[PDB]
Amino acid sequence: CKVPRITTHYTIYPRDQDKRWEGVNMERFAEEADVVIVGAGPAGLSAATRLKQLAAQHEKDLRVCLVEKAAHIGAHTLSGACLDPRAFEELFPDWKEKGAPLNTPVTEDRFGILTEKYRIPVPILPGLPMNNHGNYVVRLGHLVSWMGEQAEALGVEVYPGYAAAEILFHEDGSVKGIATNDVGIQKDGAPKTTFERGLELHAKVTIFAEGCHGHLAKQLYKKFDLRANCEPQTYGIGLKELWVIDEKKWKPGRVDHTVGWPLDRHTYGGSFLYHLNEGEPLLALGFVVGLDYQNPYLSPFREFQRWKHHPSIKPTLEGGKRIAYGARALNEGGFQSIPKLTFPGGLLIGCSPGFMNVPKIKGTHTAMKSGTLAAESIFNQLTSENLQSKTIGLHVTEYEDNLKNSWVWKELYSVRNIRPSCHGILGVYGGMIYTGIFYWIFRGMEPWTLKHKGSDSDQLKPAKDCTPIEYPKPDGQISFDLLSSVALSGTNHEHDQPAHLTLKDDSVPVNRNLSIYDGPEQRFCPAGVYEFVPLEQGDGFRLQINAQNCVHCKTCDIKDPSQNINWVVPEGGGGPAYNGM
Ligand SMILES: Cc1cc2nc3c(=O)[nH]c(=O)nc-3n(C[C@H](O)[C@H](O)[C@H](O)COP(=O)(O)OP(=O)(O)OC[C@H]3O[C@@H](n4cnc5c(N)ncnc54)[C@H](O)[C@@H]3O)c2cc1C
Ligand code: SF4
Repeated sequence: CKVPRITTHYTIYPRDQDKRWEGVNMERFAEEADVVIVGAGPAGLSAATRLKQLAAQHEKDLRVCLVEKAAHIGAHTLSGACLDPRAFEELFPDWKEKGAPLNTPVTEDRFGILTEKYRIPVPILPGLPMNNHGNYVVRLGHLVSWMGEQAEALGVEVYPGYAAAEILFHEDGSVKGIATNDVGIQKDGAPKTTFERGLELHAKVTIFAEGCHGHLAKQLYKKFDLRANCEPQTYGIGLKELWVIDEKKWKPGRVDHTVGWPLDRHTYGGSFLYHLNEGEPLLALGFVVGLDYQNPYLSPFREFQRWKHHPSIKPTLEGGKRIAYGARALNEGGFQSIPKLTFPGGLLIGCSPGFMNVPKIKGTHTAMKSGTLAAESIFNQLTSENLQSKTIGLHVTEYEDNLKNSWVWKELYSVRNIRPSCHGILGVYGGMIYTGIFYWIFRGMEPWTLKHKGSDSDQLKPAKDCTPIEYPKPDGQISFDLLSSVALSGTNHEHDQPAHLTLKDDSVPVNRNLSIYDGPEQRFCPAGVYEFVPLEQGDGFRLQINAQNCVHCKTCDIKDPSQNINWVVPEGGGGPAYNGM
């Protein structure tokens, strides 16, 4: 075999055009519901939950199906988790007696600027966006688990292990619903004796809650020109691990943040370190890097691992034990990047569209609120008559009206010029100055709205123009390698199936990427999926994709300079097995 025809997924090579599928029967069974939700995350659950609450209250019949990639609810949830109860309490005011895991109220807020050798404390005032009074630090994965339970209790039909891989359209052109991934296909594309076609879930309205950079929404944006009046979404990559530390250095309810070292003024990013108070002396810590970074030699992961060695942070994990690892991409575009949320037959909610309060690093509370509103507005239209036709799929335009008048809108508006102010000659340090001027003093009142530099993908410089970064070697106690890390994420997929990291053209990673940027996919991926392998013999290399290690963070679909990669879902159930991350 060859070069090696790295891509074989049906989305790029339709099996309706390859002979090997000549006699297979593609007939799918189908299920009818009123509302189908895609993604069992905080938003998707909020929507599902609220819809069944409304149904019960006015006692009417509502079938609500919720699909999820994860083997089980919460398995794919990754966050640091500092929660603003606002939307959650709205949905579950009775939460304290029903068991929800909000057990760590924030007690101390800290923030510092790091240099190679020192930590410079920054005062945090009562107006600023890094305040956390009345907020809780949680284990998002557990909370989501808890929510799924309530949902199930309310009568929501949850289907974990089922990934939506196809968008179903009606003949008029509106969304009819989705189809779950098929199963039983070999790495090469050929159907296995165990081939089975996925499920078809038809609804009047489909909710898309795929989170940050969902793959369905990605094609949804094109189909209905949803990004027509906004700037492209900009992202960051968040790396995280869980630690068990010395009870002596545990300070429950403390929330830490930092900026600076090991990053250079022009690379947006920082850490977060949260002391849980759920029983064990447990720490939730991480690092974020803005995927708008310029140097091809930069590695988010090596930066993270390198960060824990700062003399202000190392002592705290000194003699501790790391028990988990994971990564997820997050939104940073904020206000300027919110697209049109509705189209005939479906809605967008949560971080798929993007309601992230970047400076606060909070996107859970808004995510939930959007789910609440979505649910209310959809109930409002199935409970009425007044037909909007020639779109067999409803267009719940009222969802967007209501979202714009909620606190969500004004919250994101108020912090819209913070991230953008980081593109000055002072990089993020200038952004800090902006926060003290225009926000602490004017609470974001300024009569203008700054713009983003554009897509994160064209922000990379050619390798020959940059200097490579010399990262330390992991000591195996504070900093670890990539493979032990992937191991601690619990991620796994059936090996015999086409790689879900699809390529539009199998030649650009070697001709363009390795050539010009020196293969950045080998470093921006936090799970070592892409590697450039020497060729059997002659010269050059070949790209080897170890799809089995993918932790579904979506960073590659975002950062690839050649926008040649398109993340798609692998058989349902595959992926990380996160527990309380
Ligand atoms: C490092 C880091 C730190 C953070 N810290 C905070 C913090 O302190 N406070 C805060 O409020 N927020 C924080 N966030 C943000 C928070 O995690 C998100 O805004 C929030 O989870 C977004 O939620 P969502 O409901 O849209 O779904 P997500 O949690 O993004 O979940 C989407 C779900 O959909 C499933 N899914 C995706 N595509 C499909 C498909 N095709 N078919 C089926 N299922 C699918 C996924 O498996 C996933 O379970 C942080 C994020 C990161 C990465
Ligand atoms: S291959 Fe998977 S894990 Fe690696 S960056 Fe791309 S999405 Fe993230």
